[PDB]
Amino acid sequence: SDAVTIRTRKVISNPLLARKQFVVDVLHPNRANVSKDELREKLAEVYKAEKDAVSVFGFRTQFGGGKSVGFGLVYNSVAEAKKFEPTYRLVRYGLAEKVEKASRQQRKQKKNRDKKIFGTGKRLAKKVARRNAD
Amino acid sequence: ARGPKKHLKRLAAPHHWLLDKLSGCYAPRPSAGPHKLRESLPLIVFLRNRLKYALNGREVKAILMQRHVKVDGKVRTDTTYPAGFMDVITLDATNENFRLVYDVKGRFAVHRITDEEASYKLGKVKKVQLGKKGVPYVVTHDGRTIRYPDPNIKVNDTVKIDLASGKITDFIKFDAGKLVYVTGGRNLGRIGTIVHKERHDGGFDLVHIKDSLDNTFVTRLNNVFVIGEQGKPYISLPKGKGIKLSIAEERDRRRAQQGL
Amino acid sequence: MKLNISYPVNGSQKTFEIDDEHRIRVFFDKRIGQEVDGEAVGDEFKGYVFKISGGNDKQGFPMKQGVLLPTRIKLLLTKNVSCYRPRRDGERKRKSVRGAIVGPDLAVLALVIVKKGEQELEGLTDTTVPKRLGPKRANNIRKFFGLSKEDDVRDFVIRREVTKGEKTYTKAPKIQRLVTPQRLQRKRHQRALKVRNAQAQREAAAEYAQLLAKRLSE
RNA sequence: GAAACUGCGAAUGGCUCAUUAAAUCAGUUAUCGUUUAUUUGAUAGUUCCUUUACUACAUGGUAUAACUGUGGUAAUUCUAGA
RNA sequence: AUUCAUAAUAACUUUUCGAAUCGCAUGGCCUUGUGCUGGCGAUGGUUCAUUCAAAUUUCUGCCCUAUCAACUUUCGAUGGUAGGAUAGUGGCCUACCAUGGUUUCAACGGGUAACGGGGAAUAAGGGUUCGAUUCCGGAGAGGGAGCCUGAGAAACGGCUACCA
Repeated sequence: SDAVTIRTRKVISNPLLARKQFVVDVLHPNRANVSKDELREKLAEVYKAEKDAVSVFGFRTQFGGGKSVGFGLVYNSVAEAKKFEPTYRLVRYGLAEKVEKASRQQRKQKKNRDKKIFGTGKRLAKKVARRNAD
Repeated sequence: ARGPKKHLKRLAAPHHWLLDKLSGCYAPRPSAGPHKLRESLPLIVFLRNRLKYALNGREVKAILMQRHVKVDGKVRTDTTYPAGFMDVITLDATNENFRLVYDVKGRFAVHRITDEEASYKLGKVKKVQLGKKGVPYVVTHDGRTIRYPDPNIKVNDTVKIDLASGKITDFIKFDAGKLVYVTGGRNLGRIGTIVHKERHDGGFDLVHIKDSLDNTFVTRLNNVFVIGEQGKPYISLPKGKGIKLSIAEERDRRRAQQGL
Repeated sequence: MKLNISYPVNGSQKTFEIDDEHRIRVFFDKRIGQEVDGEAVGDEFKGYVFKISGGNDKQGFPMKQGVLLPTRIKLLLTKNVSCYRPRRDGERKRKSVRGAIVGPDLAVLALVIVKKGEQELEGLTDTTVPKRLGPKRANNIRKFFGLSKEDDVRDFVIRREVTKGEKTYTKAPKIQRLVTPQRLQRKRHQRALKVRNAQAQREAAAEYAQLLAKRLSE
């Protein structure tokens, strides 16, 4: 790793969306990669992030090598960043817990399972259980 | 078809929303509100396709849920409510006021006005009629009616209505000398005069509108939209002026502007 | 068959297994909406009077009042109707049903008791089974507890006690249409707005008339 | 917050091109013939009483679901009964 | 360019409403009632108008086939009155009255393994051919028929009955 040059094109500040945004030009000239968490840290130290409420996602690698291009945002207010930004990139960043759920097909199966069943449902279940007994 | 086409097709959407063949499936389906969507210009399209503030609809929806806007006196929480011509957009946490009006290309230009001048707009009267209750009202070009006018007001003229309770103020008639902006078609965007109107009744007269460089063009009556007196625009005017650049002059402007 | 006997003094209902030929007989030739004593059906029933309430046929199809001709029939039924459960708006469907008359073609008939005889029914008439709740509206409670128009029902509420597992607490209905200064203030705003808009348009018309008189002057 | 009652929706869309020879379809039209959930620019001093012994207006009334408990049949987004 | 708008007039109305609707809350003055006053936003409320839907028409325009030259009206075919009747125009339907419509500019009838356009390709050009299927739009859920809520539903993963 000779050096990183992580430059801002189009430095625009939005109080509405509560950030400073730009285009992240990572000259990572021969290093190995782009390494997005180290890049979180650098953009934090250059403007201010305290990395958690940065948002950089799209450092795609140029041909001939050594350059990556993407976008960067630096929100304020870590809880604002939480509210605004999406659980999936949040758990990518690791500051979240991504949940365990069955598949869309499993959930639509459950919907069909449900779709026979009017009313509270215990009233359905209890009487059919008495019946299944006898 | 038992109903409304509840969506919109990409390569059906407005070519003047400045959008791509790429980028997904669909367009916003503007739900209910005043302007006509082909003549409207809604918020995500300004925010994201003319002025570029945010990426996802999720971004723009929580933006509008905190309501960073006023537009002619009220927010709106439809992502693509139909706002439009001569509306007065204001964006508060950023403190930008833009006025809406066509480009020399027919595109609603990015034309900043001041928070003074964020209190009045043109209303191009569609009919000043004798309502019920003896309420004489008059309907205009932004989806409205209003009572107790200056009853000298009459059809095809334009007036200076304020924002939110309205309350008609001074107006601009339609005769030889009214300073013109044009609002539909090829002469769309243009600016000129009323050197004559050919009243072709039954609907849809015509008007010769002459731009400031003495080039003339016949426009539709309801394409015509006077905006003051000659040398007296009631509002501020765009970059381009709707003076109808040829691509020749555009290319000359490119090879002149770019450099030093 | 299977008789489902309902005693509304207790809100009680019970199953019984009617096994005697000559006693299931005497029910023959009767209708829905019809009352008979279960007298020769049982010395225990001797005196008890039931108005026939309904029944589901040997295949489950029900009976229904004015559905005579003692065998099945297919009929188009609707909302606010028995033995057909509509499922969408304007739903109006044909389905089957059994006849309104007595026959051996139910597994199950239900009767509701009318008058009580000399003996007692071990499981059914004995119990005392509740309305698990009481009402909710201010008026309903005023009437449910015998109060005046101004008796301030708020404390009269018989409130559901609940232990969490041990932690005990109380809750209760949301008495709707109970008078509040909020209701007052909003009706007051209504009256305000009424007269105020009247007077605003009155003055605007006055201005317009003044302008007209001016124009006439000119 | 299981769930109901109801608001609403389910009238989406997606694939075919049977018929069909001015029908569907396209437009430049144009309704001073015409319905319009939905959204909002507007958008609501009159209510009842032959005008003194007047009507809950602190707002008046029951009727039931989901709910408890009693059902079926070889069998069902079936269905009796308090 | 309306007998348009416009509304009143005097009557009539199984009388329609005009909210027996919601939450945060809690200010003010004393005549100390719990007085009256009182904000923000939740849902309904009549009409227009708009937006989102909706209908027909002026007007136009589709291969070949004449081995289809005569078409059209029995029972609406053309039209009028009057009625009924639609979201309204109207034989949409009904009684009474009249004989009607087009066209050698190709009607009517038949076929179409017939949705067309924008497109595919050639390619000076000129011109031609195919276009079910993702843009414009449409008709459709076996074949009929009949059937509610809605503003729009003959819907069909919403319905009655028959046929297979």
